[PDB]
Amino acid sequence: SEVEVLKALKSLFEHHKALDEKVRERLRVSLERVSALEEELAAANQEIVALREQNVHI
Amino acid sequence: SEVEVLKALKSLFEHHKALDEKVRERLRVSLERVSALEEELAAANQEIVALREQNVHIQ
Amino acid sequence: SEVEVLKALKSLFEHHKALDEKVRERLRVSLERVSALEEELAAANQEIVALREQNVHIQRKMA
Amino acid sequence: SSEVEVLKALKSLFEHHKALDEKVRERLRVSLERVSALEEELAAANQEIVALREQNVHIQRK
Repeated sequence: SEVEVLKALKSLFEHHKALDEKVRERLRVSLERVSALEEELAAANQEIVALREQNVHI
Repeated sequence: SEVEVLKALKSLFEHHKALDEKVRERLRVSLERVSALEEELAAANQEIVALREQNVHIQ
Repeated sequence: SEVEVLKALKSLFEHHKALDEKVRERLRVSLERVSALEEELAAANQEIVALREQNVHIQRKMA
Repeated sequence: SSEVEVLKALKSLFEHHKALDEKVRERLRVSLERVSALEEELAAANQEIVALREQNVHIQRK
């Protein structure tokens, strides 16, 4: 039936669209996490140097 | 025609499947990178408090 | 692109519908025409029988 | 539903539409030819009516 097939197709496309957004939502959150962690790790490694050199002085 | 509509519909489905797989792999790679960075940061923070502990004693 | 293909499909369906209706109408007109003609032909054949029966009657009278 | 199943349904929908279409178009073909055939038969019957009517009036006077 026409209406039946058309319904099933629009159903599929919407199901696909929602899953796709879900994955791009996870991907987005992940790539933000990499940048945040790179920045934190940079600061941590700078702190390790300062603390090490402080101990050799003190 | 009937053929052109069927062709376009099949092409659409194929493209979506392939694109989804491509995005998911990008995601898999990124999640692994997050995991690696988390481990590195945990190691760095462990070293930091260890260094702070040494300082406490020297002081 | 999903939206355009669904519109294309709906349009094909509506086109098929319109064309089916046109041909169906042609068929209805032609079947009615056949029916009118079969009616006229049946009546003509009845007149032929009546005339042949009348001419048999006349020839009996004569013989 | 799955993509394969929906496409199979669609392909089925199309093939069935044409099955009924070309059968309607064929009914129309036979019917148009039937109209022509009946026009010839009716013309022949009217001619026979004329011949018989003429013969009828004649033998009546004979």
